[PDB]
Amino acid sequence: AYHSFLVEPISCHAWNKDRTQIAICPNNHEVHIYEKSGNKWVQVHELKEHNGQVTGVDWAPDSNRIVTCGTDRNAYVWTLKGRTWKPTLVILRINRAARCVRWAPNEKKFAVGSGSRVISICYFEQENDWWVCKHIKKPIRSTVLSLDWHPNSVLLAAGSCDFKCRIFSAYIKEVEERPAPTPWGSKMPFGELMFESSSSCGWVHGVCFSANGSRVAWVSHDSTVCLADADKKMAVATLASETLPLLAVTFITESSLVAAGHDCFPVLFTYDSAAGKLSFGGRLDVPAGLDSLHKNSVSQISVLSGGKAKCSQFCTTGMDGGMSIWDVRSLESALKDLKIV
Amino acid sequence: AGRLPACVVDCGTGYTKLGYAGNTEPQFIIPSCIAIKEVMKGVDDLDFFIGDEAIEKPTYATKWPIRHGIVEDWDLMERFMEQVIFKYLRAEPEDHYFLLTEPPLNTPENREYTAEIMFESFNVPGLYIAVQAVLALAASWTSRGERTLTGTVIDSGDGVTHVIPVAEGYVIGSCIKHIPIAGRDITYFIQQLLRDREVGIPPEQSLETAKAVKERYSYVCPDLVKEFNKYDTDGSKWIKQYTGINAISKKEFSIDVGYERFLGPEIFFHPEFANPDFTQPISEVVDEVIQNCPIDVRRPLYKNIVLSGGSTMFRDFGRRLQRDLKRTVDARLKLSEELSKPKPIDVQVITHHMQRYAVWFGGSMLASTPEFYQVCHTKKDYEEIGPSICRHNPVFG
Amino acid sequence: TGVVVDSGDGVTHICPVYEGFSLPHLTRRLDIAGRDITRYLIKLLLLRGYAFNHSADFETVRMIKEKLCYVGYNIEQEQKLALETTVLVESYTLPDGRIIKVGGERFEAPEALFQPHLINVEGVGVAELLFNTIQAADIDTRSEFYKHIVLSGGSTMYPGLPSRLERELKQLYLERVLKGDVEKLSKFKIRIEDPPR
Amino acid sequence: MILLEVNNRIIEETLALKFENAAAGNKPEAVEVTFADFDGVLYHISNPNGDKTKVMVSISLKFYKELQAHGADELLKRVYGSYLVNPESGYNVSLLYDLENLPASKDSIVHQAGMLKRNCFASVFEKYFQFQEEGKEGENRAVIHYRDDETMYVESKKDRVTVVFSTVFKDDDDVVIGKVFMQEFKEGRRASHTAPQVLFSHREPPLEDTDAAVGDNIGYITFVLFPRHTNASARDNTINLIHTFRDYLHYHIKCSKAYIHTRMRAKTSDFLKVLNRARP
Amino acid sequence: FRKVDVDEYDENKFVDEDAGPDEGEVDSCLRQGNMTAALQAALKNPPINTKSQAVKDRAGSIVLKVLISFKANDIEKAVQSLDKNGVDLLMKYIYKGFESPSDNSSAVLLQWHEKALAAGGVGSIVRVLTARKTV
Amino acid sequence: TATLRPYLSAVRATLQAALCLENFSSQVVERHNKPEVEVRSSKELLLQPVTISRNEKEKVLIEGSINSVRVSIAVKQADEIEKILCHKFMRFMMMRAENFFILRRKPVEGYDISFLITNFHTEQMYKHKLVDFVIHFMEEIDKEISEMKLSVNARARIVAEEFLKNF
Amino acid sequence: PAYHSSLMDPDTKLIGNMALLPIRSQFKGPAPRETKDTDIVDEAIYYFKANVFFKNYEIKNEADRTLIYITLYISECLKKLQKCNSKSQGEKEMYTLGITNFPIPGEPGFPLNAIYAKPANKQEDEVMRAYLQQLRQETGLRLCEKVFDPQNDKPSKWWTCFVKRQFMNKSLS
Ligand SMILES: Nc1ncnc2c1ncn2[C@@H]1O[C@H](COP(=O)(O)OP(=O)(O)OP(=O)(O)O)[C@@H](O)[C@H]1O
Ligand SMILES: Nc1ncnc2c1ncn2[C@@H]1O[C@H](COP(=O)(O)OP(=O)(O)OP(=O)(O)O)[C@@H](O)[C@H]1O
Ligand SMILES: [Mg+2]
Repeated sequence: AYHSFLVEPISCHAWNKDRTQIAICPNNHEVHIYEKSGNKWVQVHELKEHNGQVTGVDWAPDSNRIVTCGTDRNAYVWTLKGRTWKPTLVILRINRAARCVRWAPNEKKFAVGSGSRVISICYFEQENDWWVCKHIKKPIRSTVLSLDWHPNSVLLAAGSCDFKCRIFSAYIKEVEERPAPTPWGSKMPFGELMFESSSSCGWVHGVCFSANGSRVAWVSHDSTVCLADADKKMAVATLASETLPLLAVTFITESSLVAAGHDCFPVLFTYDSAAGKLSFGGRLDVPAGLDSLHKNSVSQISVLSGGKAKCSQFCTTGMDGGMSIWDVRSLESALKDLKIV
Repeated sequence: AGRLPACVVDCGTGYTKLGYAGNTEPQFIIPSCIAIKEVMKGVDDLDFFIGDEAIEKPTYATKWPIRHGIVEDWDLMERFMEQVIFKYLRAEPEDHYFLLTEPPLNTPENREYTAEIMFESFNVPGLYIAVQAVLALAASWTSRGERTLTGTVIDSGDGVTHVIPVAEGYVIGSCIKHIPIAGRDITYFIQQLLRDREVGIPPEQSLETAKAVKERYSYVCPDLVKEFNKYDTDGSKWIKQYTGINAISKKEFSIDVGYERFLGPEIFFHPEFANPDFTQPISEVVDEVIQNCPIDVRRPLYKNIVLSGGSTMFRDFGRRLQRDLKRTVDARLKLSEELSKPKPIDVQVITHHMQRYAVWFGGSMLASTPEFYQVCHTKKDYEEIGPSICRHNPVFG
Repeated sequence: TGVVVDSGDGVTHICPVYEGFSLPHLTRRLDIAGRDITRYLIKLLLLRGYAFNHSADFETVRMIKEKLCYVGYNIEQEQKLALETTVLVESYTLPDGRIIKVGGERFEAPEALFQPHLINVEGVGVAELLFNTIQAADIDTRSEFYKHIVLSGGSTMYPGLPSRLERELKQLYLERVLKGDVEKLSKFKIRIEDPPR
Repeated sequence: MILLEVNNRIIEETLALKFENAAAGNKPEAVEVTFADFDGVLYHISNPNGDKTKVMVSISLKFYKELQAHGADELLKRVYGSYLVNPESGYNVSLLYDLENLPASKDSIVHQAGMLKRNCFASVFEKYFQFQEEGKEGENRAVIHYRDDETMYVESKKDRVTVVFSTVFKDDDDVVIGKVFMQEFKEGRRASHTAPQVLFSHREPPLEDTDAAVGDNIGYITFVLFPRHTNASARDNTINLIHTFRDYLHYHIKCSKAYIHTRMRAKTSDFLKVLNRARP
Repeated sequence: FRKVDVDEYDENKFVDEDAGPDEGEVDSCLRQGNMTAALQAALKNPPINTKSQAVKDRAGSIVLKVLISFKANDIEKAVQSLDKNGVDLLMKYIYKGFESPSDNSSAVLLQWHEKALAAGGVGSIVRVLTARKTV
Repeated sequence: TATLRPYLSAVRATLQAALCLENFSSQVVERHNKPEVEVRSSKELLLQPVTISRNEKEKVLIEGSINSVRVSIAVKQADEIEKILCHKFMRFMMMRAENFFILRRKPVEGYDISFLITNFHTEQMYKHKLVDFVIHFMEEIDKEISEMKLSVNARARIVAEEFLKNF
Repeated sequence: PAYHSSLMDPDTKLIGNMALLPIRSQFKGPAPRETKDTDIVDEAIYYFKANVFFKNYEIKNEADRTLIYITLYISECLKKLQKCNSKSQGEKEMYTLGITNFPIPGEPGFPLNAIYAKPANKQEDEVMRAYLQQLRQETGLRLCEKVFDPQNDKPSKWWTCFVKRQFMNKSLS
């Protein structure tokens, strides 16, 4: 199912808790929130505050708060007051463009990656009534492209232009407390480096933690997909694609990943826990001048419903200005030779 | 300035004026047209004619590359230049600097296309693309004692009339204004008046007759009714005769020339007579433009309104404009002392003899001076710095 | 207690403040601000083929400047981009519908702040002036000033201005303080403010 | 227009207008005109001492003395007779027309005034065509520096006159385009065996010990004229062609670069339609 | 003072984490018709980590030598006998070949490129572009 | 030919891989955004330069980066006339680079013409269609350089006969 | 610009919002007696050839409306006068034309209804109607003299030429 919001790219998107509204950045300094009416899409909101292209959007489910970061170095936290969203400026203390942002599952803090080669961890202080942040710097040598939280709201996975996928501890003790031991490690002080991939090629365009967070996956520019699980000594599985680089990825079960990127179509990857091997059972978009629904590169993918443990629907927004909803079961009916898990 | 004088070319909508610098008049004034045949093999590109030799040509199609002063067809403009140089001027392009003119508001890209043609094709040692308004002001130094490149230029040729404010050699682009009435409209208006009264005028010679009437008998009168009355009274001293030959039968056809004598140019001051979409009297448009310009330069402008172009040659044209513009100004300064003592405004419309070819003349004069070879972009600079250098042409004089 | 680089429309000022008040002494002033750049843009845009009158189009060029001008980081680099590629070209629509194109002049105009002679002004450039303003100040307070330089004013919003100053101050330091010890440059802590508001 | 014209239009038209008005008994207008021609030629048409009933046409050739050593004076006298008068200061040949004493048919004198330049050159060609027609062999070759850095060499033999041009291509690419044309002249006689034979030589001068200039931008064309070309019947036409050859060659090289452009304009335009087609 | 590139000393710059086949074996198979074995032999132990531009080319020549000895119709077979990681290393070698045109070599490498491309896919090329440690 | 199609296919595939770009704000300059392949101030953001060569003359140099690709072509010039005809044609287009938006005002040293495709181009133009253009361009310039050469020759012949037949 | 009437006095009566101006005539009508040697019909005819070319006209006095009316009427006369042979025939032609009942302000057919007020009551109507017919009579009469050259049977081509032109692009037909 495809819908074109515009012909210019959709830099990034985020859906509210019920998946009733979606917030996208139409290659602007703005964020447009759309809502469905019958089988049509009606623009219900415009968030105009950033002074540069919005690069990341995230929607805290329960507190119903929207966080955005832009090339103007800023980050805004939007709260709904009646029928209008009001922005609250958050100082990331960075001197380059902000590239991505994500709310921690507990919604008490968010992380922003930037061109300053650092990750800004933000949380609110109900004393001085404002947002402050702490930086995760070492050993990030380049721009942070993507982020993804671990179900415990402490561990954080980051992909960067220095070709590395990393997991750090974003442990703030003034909003949460002592993370329970994880297979990634027992000591999690703030900023602690828990894991770092070994590859020395390809920018890590996207990273993702599985439902239980014991495995993390990332897609690099050298057309490879990777997975590392803490239950096997952080052993990493690697799969070289035969096509163009992937730009976004997510788990749809504990052993299944769905990615997309420059080919313009989503693909399926499964992980063999036993052999510790990754496989390609891909191409979920089976049939301008292309045969895929998206006409340009897919740059973001998100689980719509069913979580990352048993995903039933996922979304893909891309550089064609399109948004595509995919039904995991419909894809399994259409492709009888398809796996999953 | 060396042995050979520079070549000077003013390509207009209707007529191209060409010749050598230093001369007071163009050596050739020819219709801006090129007649051609219609995959080109051999040398079919060379099979063409321009000027008068191209207006009728039985087996050739007449094309007009310049619309409203702008070059619409570079392929054709380039060929036109092939004959301007080797057939008429008989100049070895590699030996003469060239001064070409350009319409007001010509884009920087067009100057480059023009320079590409002159350096890549003809190999000219130097080039200068002049802004017509400037040359016109220079031509006026001829008179009507203190030279200056600040003034209002009213260029009326064959395409559209322009009111161009110039401050110290630089056109004030944001204030230029047009008027949908020019030479071709006056001719066309006279043609109608003639179709409505004189029989015998050869259909396929309707415009030709009108044009001759426009150039040999027209003039601008001071007041309509009084002019109309004079004719209806002393008809013998105002109605004129004209006789022509029928292109066929070769039989002599004669007509009477009347009201059109003054009604034709009259449309400059009362556009509505022949145009349904335009009504501003030229005098007002002049007012309006000078009013939009920097307060402190407004007086300098009003004091130096210069004329240029074939369609400004009508007798008393400058007289009528000055008077009318003075009324509007004077009346406007009246509501002030009334509403409230503004110093009076000195409006002066300059007419001189070189007017018809004001632009070419000013060009011929400036290209005769030593400073001209200093402001031209040389071929060497053209190759080493690039076509970009031709985007700007130092004002001088 | 830091130094403020405030450049508005009329003039540019470099004001060192210590633990509470400005020290009239040491404070400096550069006769090159917002307006000077605007007028300089006009000159650059005429050399490109656009008929801009200084008095009638000032407000127009100022908006062109504000929307399109920026501070180059490494001029030699910015220059190559303008002459070898067209990535710098931007189209701007004028009050009369005509559309002009602006490229190298987008960074050339503001380069005047750093190279005054470009607009025929005798001086050293807001950057070098910021260096000399602190290298004269107390030797104890210096390190603190160098790390509390805040940009203020309308004409200090040029994209990349902060990064330019920082590269300039660093360049001066390496020559006028470290004599050329590349290995000591790393100890030169320079933090230029530039806040949203 | 493939062949360049021999006559000068400014001279003919300037005179035509003046004769027309004189014939109608009108008050003569003052005329003052400076203009040029190929090969660094300079002209002047004026009223001597401001006498509007008199129109003088003067031509200046930096290499006139050279043509003068080969009969120019004698030839010009034969052609213009009493129209010929003492050369105006700054020029080599002056023609004078009395608006108050013109022939019934003005077309002939006007035509001739038009060919002033051609008539100045004609001389060195008639001389050597005669040398051959008689048999006078061994006569010194004529050397005409028709341009600051170009030269023509005429030489007569038992049965053929040879004109050689030392021409220059300022543009390095014009030399290349130049070779293409010279290559075709070299093979011209394949389409007409009687026609003159043309030879070419780049950078190096034909063997025919002089201050012969050598360079990457200098070529040597050679026309070999036969009796059927130099005899009294074809003599004049042969001259009308040969003395314009050099300018004829550079004219076509330049008209070629102009045609290339129409092509480049067309392809470029195409490409641009394709790219815009690539837009969503 | 602007002639100095201070950025070259910026402590945020980037630094990458800083051999060869066996002739006797490769020549062995070559002068034996065992082409497919010659290929694998040459594709072994690429100087991916040695600094010496010399040892790198030493290896590229040996590989190129094998690709030349090959007969047009014997490519697909020896291309399909390599594991995806091999086709990758091959593709890197084919491109290094393109940098030293000589005779019809540049034309035969084009045939290989076609074979390696069908086997390894466009991603084998992507991996040539993204490699920081290369042949 | 026999070697043309192989060459262009190899060039097309390499362009497919290189034209995978995304918007990238500057790491070095505050609020700037420049084509990394041109400025080259961040080593990690530049890919490996590669060459596809048909022979000793014709070749293509593809320089990718995270947000831009520079493509240089060494056009075939059989002889002097083709060499100058090419040079004039390449200059003719470079002078108009603004209308091409994806053309470079100057060639990379060693090549006859160069393109500079940025993420902005691949955003407003189907990248597969851009991959198509570069190949369409390569094919059509060789053709044009062929017609011009024939046009120049065809006209030289008429101009020579025209003149010689009049004696 | 166009020419306006200068016959408007502070003591001039009105019919509708037209000026009930004096006219030198042997025709009957509500028209005041004339003192001066020039009436509203003289102006209309004097200014006609000039005014006819204008497309826009500003109303300054109720006098201009009477001027306008006569001007538009001349155009009707000329249409008729054009096709007849002899000053005499034309005089009869003009009695008939002036006797035809043209559309008055307020009725459809009358152009410029947005500029002319309609008679307020039935009396005005009768007067206005009588006045306008008066003018048509005394206008087509004089006009008849101007149009025919002392060489009768010759509608001067210096008048026939304005037949296709319409003052203010309006017509009483
Ligand atoms: N004596 C004259 N009186 C009135 N009009 C004249 C006279 N002589 C020539 N014209 C008219 O002048 C017009 C041509 O003038 P001109 O050559 O200045 O225009 P142009 O330069 O070709 O056009 P443009 O300036 O719009 O590019 C023609 O309509 C011609 O009939
Ligand atoms: N976005 C921008 N980029 C560059 N310059 C800008 C921008 N916006 C405004 N300016 C310029 O800043 C100047 C106005 O700034 P501001 O209002 O702070 O100065 P001011 O306080 O009024 O004058 P002063 O500082 O000299 O007392 C003008 O030159 C204006 O063009
Ligand atoms: Mg003109």
